[PDB]
Amino acid sequence: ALLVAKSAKSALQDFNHDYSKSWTFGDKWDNSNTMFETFVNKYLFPKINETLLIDIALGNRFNWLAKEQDFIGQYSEEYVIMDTVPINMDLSKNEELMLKRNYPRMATKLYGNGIVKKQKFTLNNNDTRFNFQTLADATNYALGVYKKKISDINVLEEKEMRAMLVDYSLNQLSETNVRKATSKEDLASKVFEAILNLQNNSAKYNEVHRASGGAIGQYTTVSKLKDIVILTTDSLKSYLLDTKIANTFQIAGIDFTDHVISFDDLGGVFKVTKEFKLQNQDSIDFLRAYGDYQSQLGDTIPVGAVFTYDVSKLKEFTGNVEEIKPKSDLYAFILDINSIKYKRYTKGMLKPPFHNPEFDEVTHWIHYYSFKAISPFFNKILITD
Amino acid sequence: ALLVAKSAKSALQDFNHDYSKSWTFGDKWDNSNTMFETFVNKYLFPKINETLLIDIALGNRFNWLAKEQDFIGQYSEEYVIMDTVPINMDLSKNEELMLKRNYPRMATKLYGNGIVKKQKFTLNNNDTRFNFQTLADATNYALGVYKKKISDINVLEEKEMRAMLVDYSLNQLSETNVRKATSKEDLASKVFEAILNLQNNSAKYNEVHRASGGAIGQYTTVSKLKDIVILTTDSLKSYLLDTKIANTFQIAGIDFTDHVISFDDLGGVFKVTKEFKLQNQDSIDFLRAYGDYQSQLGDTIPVGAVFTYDVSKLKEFTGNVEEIKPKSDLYAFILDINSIKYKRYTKGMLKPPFHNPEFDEVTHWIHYYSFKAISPFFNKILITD
Amino acid sequence: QSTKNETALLVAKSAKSALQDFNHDYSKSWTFGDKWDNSNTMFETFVNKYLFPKINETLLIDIALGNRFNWLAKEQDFIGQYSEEYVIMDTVPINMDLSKNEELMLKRNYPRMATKLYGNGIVKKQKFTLNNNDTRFNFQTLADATNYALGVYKKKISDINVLEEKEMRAMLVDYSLNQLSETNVRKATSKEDLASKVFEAILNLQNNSAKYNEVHRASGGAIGQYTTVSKLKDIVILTTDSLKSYLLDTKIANTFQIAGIDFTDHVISFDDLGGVFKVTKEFKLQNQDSIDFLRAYGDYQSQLGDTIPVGAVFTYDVSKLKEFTGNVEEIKPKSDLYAFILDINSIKYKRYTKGMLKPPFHNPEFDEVTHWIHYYSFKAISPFFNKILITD
Amino acid sequence: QSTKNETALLVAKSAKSALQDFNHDYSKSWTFGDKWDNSNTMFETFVNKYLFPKINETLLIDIALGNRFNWLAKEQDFIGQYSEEYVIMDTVPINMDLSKNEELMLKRNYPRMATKLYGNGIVKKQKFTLNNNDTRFNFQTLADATNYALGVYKKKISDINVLEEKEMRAMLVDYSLNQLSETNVRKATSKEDLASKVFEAILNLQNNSAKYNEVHRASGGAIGQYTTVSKLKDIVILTTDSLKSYLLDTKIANTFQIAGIDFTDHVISFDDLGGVFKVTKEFKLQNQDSIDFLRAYGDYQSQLGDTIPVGAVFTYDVSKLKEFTGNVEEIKPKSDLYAFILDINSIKYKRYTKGMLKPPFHNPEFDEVTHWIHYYSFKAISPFFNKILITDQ
Amino acid sequence: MYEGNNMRSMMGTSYEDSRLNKRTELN
Amino acid sequence: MYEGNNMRSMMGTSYEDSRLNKRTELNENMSIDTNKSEDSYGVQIHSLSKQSFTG
Amino acid sequence: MYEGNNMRSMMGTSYEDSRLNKRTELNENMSIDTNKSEDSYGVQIHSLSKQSFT
Amino acid sequence: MYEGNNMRSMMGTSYEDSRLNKRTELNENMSIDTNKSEDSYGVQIHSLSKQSFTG
Repeated sequence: ALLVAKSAKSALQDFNHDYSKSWTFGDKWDNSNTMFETFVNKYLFPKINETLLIDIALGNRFNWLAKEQDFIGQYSEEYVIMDTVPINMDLSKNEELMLKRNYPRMATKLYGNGIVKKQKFTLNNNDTRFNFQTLADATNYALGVYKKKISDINVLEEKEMRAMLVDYSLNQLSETNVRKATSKEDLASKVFEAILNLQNNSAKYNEVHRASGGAIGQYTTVSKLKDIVILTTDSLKSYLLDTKIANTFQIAGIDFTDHVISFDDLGGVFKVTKEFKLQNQDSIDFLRAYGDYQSQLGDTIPVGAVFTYDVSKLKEFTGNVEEIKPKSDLYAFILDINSIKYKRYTKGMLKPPFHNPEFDEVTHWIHYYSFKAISPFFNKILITD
Repeated sequence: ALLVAKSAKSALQDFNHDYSKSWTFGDKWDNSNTMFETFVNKYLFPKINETLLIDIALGNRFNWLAKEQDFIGQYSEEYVIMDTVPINMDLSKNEELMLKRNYPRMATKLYGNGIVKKQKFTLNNNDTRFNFQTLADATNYALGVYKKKISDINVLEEKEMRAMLVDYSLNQLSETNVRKATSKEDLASKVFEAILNLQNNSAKYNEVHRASGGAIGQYTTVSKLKDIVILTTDSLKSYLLDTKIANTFQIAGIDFTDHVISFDDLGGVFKVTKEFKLQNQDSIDFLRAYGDYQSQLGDTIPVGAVFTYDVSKLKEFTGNVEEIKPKSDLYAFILDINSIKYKRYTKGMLKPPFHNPEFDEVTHWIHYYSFKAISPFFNKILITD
Repeated sequence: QSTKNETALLVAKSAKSALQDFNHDYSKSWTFGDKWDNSNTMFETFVNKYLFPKINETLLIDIALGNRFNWLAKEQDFIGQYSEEYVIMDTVPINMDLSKNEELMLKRNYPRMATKLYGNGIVKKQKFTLNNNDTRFNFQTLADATNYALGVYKKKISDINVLEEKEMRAMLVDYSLNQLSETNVRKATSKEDLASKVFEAILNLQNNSAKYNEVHRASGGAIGQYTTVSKLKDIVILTTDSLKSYLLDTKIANTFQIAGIDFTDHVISFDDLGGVFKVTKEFKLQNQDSIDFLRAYGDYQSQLGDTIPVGAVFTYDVSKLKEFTGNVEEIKPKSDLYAFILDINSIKYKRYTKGMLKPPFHNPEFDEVTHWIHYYSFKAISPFFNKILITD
Repeated sequence: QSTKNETALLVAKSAKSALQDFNHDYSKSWTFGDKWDNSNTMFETFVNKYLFPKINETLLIDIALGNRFNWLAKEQDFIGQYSEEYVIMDTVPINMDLSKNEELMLKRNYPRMATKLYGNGIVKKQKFTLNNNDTRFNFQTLADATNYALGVYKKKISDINVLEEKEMRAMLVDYSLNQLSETNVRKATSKEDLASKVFEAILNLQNNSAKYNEVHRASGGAIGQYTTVSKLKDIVILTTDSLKSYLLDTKIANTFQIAGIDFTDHVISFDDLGGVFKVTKEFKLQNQDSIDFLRAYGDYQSQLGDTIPVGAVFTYDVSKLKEFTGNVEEIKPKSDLYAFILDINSIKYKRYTKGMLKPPFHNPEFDEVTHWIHYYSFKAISPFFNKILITDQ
Repeated sequence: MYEGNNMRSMMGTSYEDSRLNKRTELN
Repeated sequence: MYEGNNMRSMMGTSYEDSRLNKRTELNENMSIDTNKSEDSYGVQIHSLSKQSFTG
Repeated sequence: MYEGNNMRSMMGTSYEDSRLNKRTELNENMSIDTNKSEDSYGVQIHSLSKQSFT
Repeated sequence: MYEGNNMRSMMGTSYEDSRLNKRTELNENMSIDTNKSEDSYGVQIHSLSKQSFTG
């Protein structure tokens, strides 16, 4: 038959079997009915010119929030003193009222630990040399794998931060924070209106009813406009740049678009609703297409799990994943930072390699501890449909 | 069957009975099947490392109005001189017209008193030591409770100064000062016309007919525009800053937004009609979480009381509690700033503490007197629907 | 609304008082005292229910109330009475007719003219009597009584000033309505129409126009013409406050080439420029409540039976009385859409304020001091300058 | 009778008088002269019977009339019109016992404050008119005219004292007859019985007792007690002269006077208490004879048709006139055996004499200036001191 | 408290009370 | 013109126009200071300063 | 004599004969300057001057 | 040309020219310098003096 369809002469047969051919005599290369067909010479091997490695370094958009910890201990807490409005003086009460106790009450929301993340990659020495015509291309490959792992860390971390902010905006804050808009010319006067609602003494805009000792009672606070950030889509920031700023004369007071973090798409992540177990093998191949080398069949996925990639189309995960996202693209979450608790420990990050000299492939690991939480003690307004 | 469910071991049981276990043998800690689960070491007590205490001080925006009186006597009295036009001389009348009497007539209004307000708090010396791991955090706690007790005085004196202006707009200030806007666009021109009207000599625009002797005769006065304040909501000032000020060429001169005080909502303060008695303990528990330590299940509430928090949703307050709130969302209450009077008495406002050295729990008190009224002898225009 | 409270019945007894002691020739001369009880009253406190309540604070608002016309005041001498001014009317050139006879040289063509005789002004008077006996029963500090005696005096000058501006405003509006031509008036249709007819009425005052003045109401100018211009540094526009507010928030705030066409430097404005009344048909005073309403505005000298002449000026809201209806008409424009664009130096205004604070008269029978304030104010409008009215 | 005397016909010729030159707008201008004769009449000397009789001296008799209660007069500043006063009620000290609830240390105890509120006084006036052309005709020196103009003014000062003394002794009798409770009122039978009751009721004072003040008719002194003491230097008995001449005429007055107090000066007495009359029914003035009668006592302002309120005082005898009878009663003690023993601090009396010389109105048409004297006098009586009334009623 | 034109004509001096010169004659 | 006794008690100096004092007022300004809405385009409040109004 | 306080207002200073202001004087001389016909002879007429009024 | 006398007290110089004294055109301005409506734009009142016009 044809030469290129004969797998018996391939290089894989000399590296999966333990005994192979010591010598070779050549072969009978002819490209008369292949895709490698030249008009003049039918008896030459196809020559390739270039191999360009497209490599892009990717950012984070949240590197300024990253404070570096020591990774010791596991709990940390935050508490406030609740409001105590002054009451009118009564003079008909009993005279023993001064001996009665009146303690101040706390709020005390308690935070757990972060989770240690991990990724690895294998660099081979005897199979990788069969591609990569020069050694400089092989060293560029070995560097590009590492620089892709670091960009994977950054993209994963940014997407998890965005997921945390959208997941806090939904289903966690109150009814007096959600303000309804109806269009794209709306949610631009209500965002300008809701800025300098955070700058009034008001107990409506925090979430101390989700704190421990603050189920009944109020807590007043204020913001400063050097702490107010807005989280929208590119649709709203595009609207603000081409209509609200471009069609006003006195723009010299009210341009707030240096506080607007805009994202490309506000959903790519998933939360487990019901705990389950893995049974399908294409589910395993699809999970480890994205680098999940750990998981085999029969493993447990808990309830608070985040997947970061599009995984709702599996036979196991249907009815379990969530796709936390805004529903209809009209979305503006006006934070007040000092709320985003965000800590990361990356000093024992590059682990020493493992050499494995019988297969002769070096294996690297990257570990980093990251804590992502959010404080309920600051003014927050969410504007949606 | 766990350790943490057995409350007969805790620190409360040593401070619950007059005799207790005088020595310690130990407690046999393990964190298996608890919230405090750790993978490697199953027998170490969980370590916390941070204790943060978010604390924000809050302002008043009516502090320059706050005069400091002496707080003696009860009533304050305020009056003017009515107008008296020059008349023509005629030489035909009798010369005993020369010894005739033209007394100057006036118009007064009498004001009552303010209220002495009060808040207390108890700091402990033996139980509060158990909650902190260094004394600097305990002194931070004892300072943060005091700064909180000042900040909610400031928040309360902001709320019940905007409430009295809204109450004076809605239930007093008769129809001859109330101008009717139709939408949000023409209100911002009615304000501009009214600011020009308040600077002419005019017998109108004031409430001398609401005074004691101003029912007959006339009284003319002016304003300055260094004495005029406009009290609006947020949906009006934000509208001014993003639509009218933005869409005007040649604005340099006609911007009045250095005299606009805005708020989130002008209704967050409630009143009482049809006086009642506190008859439900589940509502007194709601009152306890705002600092009211005085109330019991026998107390009546009179027909002028204010609350400044959401009290109308309770089982008992319905049908008896009305909200001081503009019903129109088009509210621009143009004042003369001399018409407000707001004088404090903050001299002996830190009482000497009662120490109570059996429990070693000191107690502090804070007492301030605050008078709030509005003069009728100044120019006022209200713009609603 | 009936009250049987003992403190309320104590206050309700009008026989005990400062009033019946100061009305009669003989009165009670000692006091046994009254049991004052604050219980179940407005004056109730919780610890001590038997004292009379206290004042700590007594204010007296003072507002100064300027004039907006006293750059037109020429301080005169107040001697003589009749002033007079004149112009020389225009005579157009004629053709040289050489067919006429040669003794046409000997006939005299005298220059003809038009005068206007003015006359006197009005000596205006107001007084106030301060008491030493019963004013001191109030005013729990001597400083409060001195503040009161000064605040009355400072109020008298303030309602001299607001009176003079009411009379100047009324003079200009009453002159705009009654004494004018047919050429001078215009008819606007709305506010955006009047805001441009004002802009095209300026550029009409400063042409060589034989119209736009009222020399046909002068003494010799019934037949003939007289041409007058203005300089635009002398034009006054008298409007309401709605017109100026509309200009400043719409027309000035919604044009791009504003750099030349802004006339709001020349606009005086009023919130409501009708409040002053006149007389027709020459009534007199006969009702009691009418002069009781007149006493509240300071007019002390009117008695019953005093007659009011056919052009007197009342300056406060006066048309609701029983006598004055039909005989008293208000100086006001009928539309609140109004602009009177007149040339300044057509308003002569010569008041005289030298012998103004006359020495008092202590009246020690009643222990009181009456102070008088006298001034002579002459206000008039010359018929020899350009004027345009824009109204409905 | 009648006399055909040459001098008396010249004296009684009223057509030559100075009054003819001042009650007609045209009159005599030059004087011819008169033949004055002192023959066979009065003014007749033995030598030179043709000279006009000449005055040795003229003498303005001016008696300095004094208000007996002048040392009680405080002076205020005539500011406001309501004076009030208040005491603190008794709280008797109690025993302590070491076996109590021991949270009664927290309990309260307020003072109790009996008060009373007082009204105002009244401003009183009087005027006099002195001219410059007609009253010079009868003084023959400048010094006698200046002494006359001074003595008229000092008389206008002295009748203020007469008015205030008679007014306050009317106040103290109207009080004891119509206001005082029948707990302070002791009742006598005869004169010696009343004397013994007065001399034991002086000594009933100087005692820490709550029985003798009318604190029960203060504003807040109904329940509880208020204890008053009084020294002897502020006890004043008000009675009559016929009864002061009997109280002093006892041996107890002698032992009071010897080595002690001036008991002749603590007993204030008058002939019969009251020439002051009140008004019970609101009447009016109708008769010209009553107007002339009121003009005789300096009351110049009242005319016909003026009404008089209920409670007005008069200070002189009015009750003989045609329309005062029935409407006007007298402040006079019933059954004139009478004594009212008061503490002198109970008379709340203050004046305002600051600026009581108002500047004169000249009236240069007749050249007769006029001076006014305005003053404010507040008369009241306080319930917080010991008072006893002793009568036969 | 404010003076302005305080010492004006005779009434503004009459309230700042004047001439305690004459009193009554016993004490 | 003929002097004689011109320095006189009240009237000889009353035709000489006694004393110009207390001119009527525009120190309390109007149309330059009031009748005014030509304030600046300035960024923020607190130019108000509520005074005591005794005098 | 009778001392008192006779330094008093206008009548206290009017009985000592207040200051003599006007003298109602003959200065427009009568019967020493006027009431004469003692002009003698002369050369002729009109030394007569007609003065102006005030 | 024809000289002769060229001298009579009138009609020699009157045929030549009489001296120009008056020139009747624009010295009191109209439609070039005055007839203005291009004034400035600022703070607004009181440039309005009033003359006595006695000359």
